[PDB]
Amino acid sequence: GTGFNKGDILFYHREFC
Amino acid sequence: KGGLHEDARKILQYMTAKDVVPSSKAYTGVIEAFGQAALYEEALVAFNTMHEVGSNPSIETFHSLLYSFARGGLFKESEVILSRLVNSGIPRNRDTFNATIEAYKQGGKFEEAVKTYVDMEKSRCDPDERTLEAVLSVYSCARLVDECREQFEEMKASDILPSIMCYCMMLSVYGKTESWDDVNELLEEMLSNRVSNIHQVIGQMIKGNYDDDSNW
Repeated sequence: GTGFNKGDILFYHREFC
Repeated sequence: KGGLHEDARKILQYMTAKDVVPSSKAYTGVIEAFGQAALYEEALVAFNTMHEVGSNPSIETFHSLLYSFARGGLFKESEVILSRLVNSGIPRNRDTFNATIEAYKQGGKFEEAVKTYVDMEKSRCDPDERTLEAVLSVYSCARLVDECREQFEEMKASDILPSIMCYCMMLSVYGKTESWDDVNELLEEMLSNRVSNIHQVIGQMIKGNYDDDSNW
């Protein structure tokens, strides 16, 4: 039954502008 | 200090290759070296990498950038630091004001340069010798003979013995207006100069006395 078959780059690297 | 960016880059790579996270002060020296060589792109990369490794910038780091930008007249980038210093909790010291004047001067903004010196005195502070030299270069650059005279004698009015840089700026403003009388008057002051050797040699070599093989 139901028991069958076991049931961060790109940050701080931006343009200074 | 000596502007050896290549050696500074090799130090940082050596530290990273040994799994060593450089300190916030160590990066500020690298940022300083790039600004000495006008390598703004590599300087701002190191500034960006500081936040990446957690070595957040100190007050000295925001000065390495300001002096680096001041030499090139990048007052747009100087204002970015200034607009960043106010929200970072860092009050404007005297060194920040000197870079602002120097940046505006090299960028050709004469009106905004004197305004910073005008707004500096309102906020008290204490102008140093470079600040007087910073504002003197503004008046010397925009051919202000009478204003430069009032700036110069007040430099010696406090017995400060202004450095050779201020003397060379006086020769410019006198030589720009062809005031040959004042040029000879100031040169004789540098010729004797029993206290400072640098003025005597530099003043002598300007006139051409030291243009010989042995005398160079």
